[PDB]
Amino acid sequence: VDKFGIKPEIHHIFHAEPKRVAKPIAVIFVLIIFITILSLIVTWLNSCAAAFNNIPTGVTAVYFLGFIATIVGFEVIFARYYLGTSIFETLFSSLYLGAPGLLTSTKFLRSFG
Amino acid sequence: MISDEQLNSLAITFGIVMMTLIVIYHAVDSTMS
Amino acid sequence: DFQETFKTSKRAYFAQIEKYPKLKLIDTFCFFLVLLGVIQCTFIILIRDNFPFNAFLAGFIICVGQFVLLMSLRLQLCNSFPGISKNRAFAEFIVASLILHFVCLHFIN
Amino acid sequence: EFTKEIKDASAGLLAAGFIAIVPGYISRSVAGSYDNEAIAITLLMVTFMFWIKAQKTGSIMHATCAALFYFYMVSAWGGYVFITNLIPLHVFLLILMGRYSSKLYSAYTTWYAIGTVASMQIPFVGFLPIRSNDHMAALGVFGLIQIVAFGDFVKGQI
Amino acid sequence: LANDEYPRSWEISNSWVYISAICGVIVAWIFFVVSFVTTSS
Ligand SMILES: *[C@@H]1O[C@H](CO)[C@@H](O[C@@H]2O[C@H](CO)[C@@H](O[C@@H]3O[C@H](CO[C@H]4O[C@H](CO)[C@@H](O)[C@H](O)[C@@H]4O)[C@@H](O)[C@H](O[C@H]4O[C@H](CO)[C@@H](O)[C@H](O)[C@@H]4O[C@H]4O[C@H](CO)[C@@H](O)[C@H](O)[C@@H]4O[C@H]4O[C@H](CO)[C@@H](O)[C@H](O)[C@@H]4O)[C@@H]3O)[C@H](O)[C@H]2NC(C)=O)[C@H](O)[C@H]1NC(C)=O
Ligand SMILES: CCCCC/C=C\C/C=C\CCCCCCCC(=O)O[C@H](COC(=O)CCCCCCCCCCCCCCC)COP(=O)([O-])OCC[N+](C)(C)C
Ligand SMILES: CCCCC/C=C\C/C=C\CCCCCCCC(=O)O[C@H](COC(=O)CCCCCCCCCCCCCCC)COP(=O)([O-])OCC[N+](C)(C)C
Ligand SMILES: C[C@H]1CC[C@]2(OC1)O[C@H]1[C@H](O)[C@@H]3[C@H]4CC[C@@H]5C[C@H](O[C@H]6O[C@@H](CO)[C@H](O)[C@@H](O)[C@@H]6O)[C@@H](O)C[C@@]5(C)[C@@H]4CC[C@@]3(C)[C@@H]1[C@H]2C
Ligand SMILES: C[C@H]1CC[C@]2(OC1)O[C@H]1[C@H](O)[C@@H]3[C@H]4CC[C@@H]5C[C@H](O[C@H]6O[C@@H](CO)[C@H](O)[C@@H](O)[C@@H]6O)[C@@H](O)C[C@@]5(C)[C@@H]4CC[C@@]3(C)[C@@H]1[C@H]2C
Ligand SMILES: C[C@H]1CC[C@]2(OC1)O[C@H]1[C@H](O)[C@@H]3[C@H]4CC[C@@H]5C[C@H](O[C@H]6O[C@@H](CO)[C@H](O)[C@@H](O)[C@@H]6O)[C@@H](O)C[C@@]5(C)[C@@H]4CC[C@@]3(C)[C@@H]1[C@H]2C
Ligand SMILES: C[C@H]1CC[C@]2(OC1)O[C@H]1[C@H](O)[C@@H]3[C@H]4CC[C@@H]5C[C@H](O[C@H]6O[C@@H](CO)[C@H](O)[C@@H](O)[C@@H]6O)[C@@H](O)C[C@@]5(C)[C@@H]4CC[C@@]3(C)[C@@H]1[C@H]2C
Ligand SMILES: C[C@H]1CC[C@]2(OC1)O[C@H]1[C@H](O)[C@@H]3[C@H]4CC[C@@H]5C[C@H](O[C@H]6O[C@@H](CO)[C@H](O)[C@@H](O)[C@@H]6O)[C@@H](O)C[C@@]5(C)[C@@H]4CC[C@@]3(C)[C@@H]1[C@H]2C
Ligand SMILES: C[C@H]1CC[C@]2(OC1)O[C@H]1[C@H](O)[C@@H]3[C@H]4CC[C@@H]5C[C@H](O[C@H]6O[C@@H](CO)[C@H](O)[C@@H](O)[C@@H]6O)[C@@H](O)C[C@@]5(C)[C@@H]4CC[C@@]3(C)[C@@H]1[C@H]2C
Ligand SMILES: [Mn+2]
Repeated sequence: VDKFGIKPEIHHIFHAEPKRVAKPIAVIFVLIIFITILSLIVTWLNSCAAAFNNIPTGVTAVYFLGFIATIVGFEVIFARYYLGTSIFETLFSSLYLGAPGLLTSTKFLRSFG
Repeated sequence: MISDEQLNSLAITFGIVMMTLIVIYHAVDSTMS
Repeated sequence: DFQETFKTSKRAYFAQIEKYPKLKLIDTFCFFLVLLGVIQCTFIILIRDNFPFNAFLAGFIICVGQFVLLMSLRLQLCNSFPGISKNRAFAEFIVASLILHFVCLHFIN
Repeated sequence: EFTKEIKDASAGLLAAGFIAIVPGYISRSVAGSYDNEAIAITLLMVTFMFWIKAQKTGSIMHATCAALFYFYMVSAWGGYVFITNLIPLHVFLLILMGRYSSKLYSAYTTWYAIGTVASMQIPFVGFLPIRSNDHMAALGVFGLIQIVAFGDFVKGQI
Repeated sequence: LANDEYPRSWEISNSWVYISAICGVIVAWIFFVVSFVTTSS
């Protein structure tokens, strides 16, 4: 009776996509982390750990600002990589920031330390 | 183009020169220091 | 037994740390970098799931790597290595930290 | 460079002359041989060089360079696992001989952290550095070197 | 499925805890660098 009649239907059976945690518990843990970071910053400031005493002045100041800009800058670049920016644009912005940023940072560290 | 025997001679000459010059360098480094 | 040793160690630490502010800074940072880690582990245990495993690994490895880099910085600041000054240890720490940040941002997708 | 790190520059020149024309390496790097080893044997050596410079100086920068070229080798060839097992063993041996120092902590911890987080980005490797046996030595030595380090500080009191 | 066809990290509620940690760490690191260079021993 094979080779001749009609064959029954077949339907694929798909697997299960992973379950995701309910949003309130994740929100609670994000609040925990935010409180922890606020704790860290206030702990630093309350103690004399960070006292902002050796602030550069004069010409060294601008070098300081260049060092700060290079540091924040790279971070910003990475954030934009996290948002969707390509890897080639990331490497090009990294080179453009890293040449003069490296010069300014080396000069700051060589003149203030 | 270059032949096969010619490339063999060239490789052997490069090797011999390199070994002779590393021996001379070692003799000058060991003797003068 | 060990009580006297622990008390002497506490006096020594409180001395050193209030004689050098930077070692305080580092210490504080490291402690909280432990806290965060603990928190993340707590979450993974409580929800009893590891759906995005790369995200957990990134969030955990960033903390442990920042901790170990801060510890290397502290070792080089308390007693410097022969051919490496304190400025060069600080700059090496900055470079390594930036590289770790980039890799952990790529990991989490 | 590696042999200059071992003995001196004359020995390094001898080693370079040897490895330039030795047949054991030429067998798999002849013009036309376009296999994974054509580059791997290079990266390997470079990695080792940096690691040596990282182990005896204590530099964080040299450990970072070693980790970056270790990532290059992981991305280029499957025998990277050799390095993943050789660098810990070294450290482990230095612990048993009584030769622990802060430079060892710096170098090995920096290398392990950066190279491990970076070697998981190759989709063919993936989560193997944390779930496989040929990667469990390194992680083990990453824990031991903590217990030693802390313990060393305690030894300073008593 | 390609690599850029999966859901992004900010869309899975589970990853929210792990992004926050990383984000907080980076901000703290920036502050630490500044506070390190502007303090005197
Ligand atoms: C490496 O290469 C090798 C060789 O090339 C690859 O090996 C091949 O792998 C195939 C699977 O991908 C495999 O094919 C399967 O074989 C199964 C076993 O068959 C044997 O046993 C049965 C008795 O159980 C005999 O009848 C049969 O003749 C064989 O001797 C079968 O069970 C599979 O059949 C199912 O799938 C085909 C098509 O996918 C359907 O036509 C068939 O009707 C079955 O469909 C059921 O299951 C699917 C899900 O699998 C459902 O979607 C579907 O709706 C059906 O579900 C109903 O039935 C199930 C019970 O089966 C029930 O639980 C459910 O509730 C529903 O009622 C299939 O034929 C090859 O044999 C194998 N070849 C060799 C030589 O080994 C290997 O994959 C490669 N590796 C890789 C790629 O990584
Ligand atoms: C202070 C300096 C800071 C910079 C540090 C620089 C490097 C850090 C060192 C190692 C980091 C490793 C992780 C980065 C991987 C980037 C690849 C990438 O980019 O592939 C990605 C994705 O494919 C992959 O994952 C596959 C893995 C790729 C394997 C690596 C290729 C082998 C090449 C080896 C090196 C060759 C040397 C050059 C040739 C001589 C494409 O991204 P996308 O274009 O879709 O952008 C979108 C950005 N989303 C995704 C975040 C939104
Ligand atoms: C950094 C250190 C690097 C050390 C060196 C590295 C590698 C070299 C070692 C071995 C390579 C062996 C190559 C074999 C040659 C195969 C082709 C062949 O056999 O050419 C030969 C010819 O040759 C020659 O007359 C060349 C004579 C002198 C050449 C000029 C000096 C070379 C300078 C090199 C750099 C130049 C750049 C200057 C920038 C400052 C066959 O010509 P043909 O009959 O096919 O031409 C077609 C027929 N016409 C002639 C009518 C067109
Ligand atoms: C690098 C570190 C620092 C930066 C950061 O941490 C890691 O990484 C950031 C991400 O970029 C996150 C944003 C992603 C985009 C997302 C858009 C949503 O809205 C869209 O929703 C679509 C469908 O619903 C509509 O089609 C659209 O039109 C509509 O814009 C919005 O609700 C939330 C938002 C903005 C995410 C917030 C948190 C961010 C900024 C994260 C930061 C904390
Ligand atoms: C002193 C401070 C000054 C402010 C700042 O720090 C230093 O420096 C700013 C930068 O200029 C950033 C912007 C870059 C351009 C970027 C284009 C995006 O478009 C994307 O939208 C995604 C979906 O949301 C798509 O997936 C992607 O493909 C698509 O590229 C847009 O959304 C966000 C935007 C404007 C960045 C926001 C963060 C900014 C303002 C940064 C601040 C933190
Ligand atoms: C500084 C670096 C750059 C320069 C270089 O590396 C070191 O050093 C060069 C050498 O000088 C090599 C030549 C040697 C002479 C040899 C003669 C053959 O000449 C044929 O043609 C007629 C000629 O009278 C006859 O018939 C026969 O002698 C013969 O058949 C010719 O085939 C090959 C040739 C020219 C070599 C080629 C490679 C060279 C240029 C080498 C370069 C790679
Ligand atoms: C500071 C420098 C300056 C001086 C120099 O270095 C030091 O000192 C010279 C040597 O005299 C070298 C020659 C030795 C003889 C050797 C014969 C080979 O010919 C056949 O020898 C048979 C034997 O068994 C094989 O069976 C065959 O296979 C093989 O072809 C030939 O290939 C290479 C050749 C000529 C060497 C080349 C380099 C020389 C000239 C060297 C100079 C560059
Ligand atoms: C102290 C040591 C010893 C104990 C241990 O390490 C630390 O701690 C264990 C964890 O519990 C780990 C598992 C969690 C679940 C996780 C699911 C992943 O699945 C992903 O698979 C991708 C395909 O590439 C998909 O794309 C993604 O969607 C999908 O999430 C899988 O890859 C890895 C796996 C199984 C973890 C690794 C092994 C375990 C058991 C670890 C041990 C080795
Ligand atoms: C102390 C440090 C650590 C904490 C942190 O830095 C400072 O500050 C955190 C913020 O709290 C950020 C979260 C805000 C809530 C936000 C909800 C979004 O979901 C949207 O989704 C859209 C599509 O449906 C819907 O339209 C919208 O309504 C819906 O809100 C989600 O994308 C991103 C998420 C979870 C942010 C992640 C990064 C966090 C934790 C940031 C860290 C970097
Ligand atoms: Mn092969």
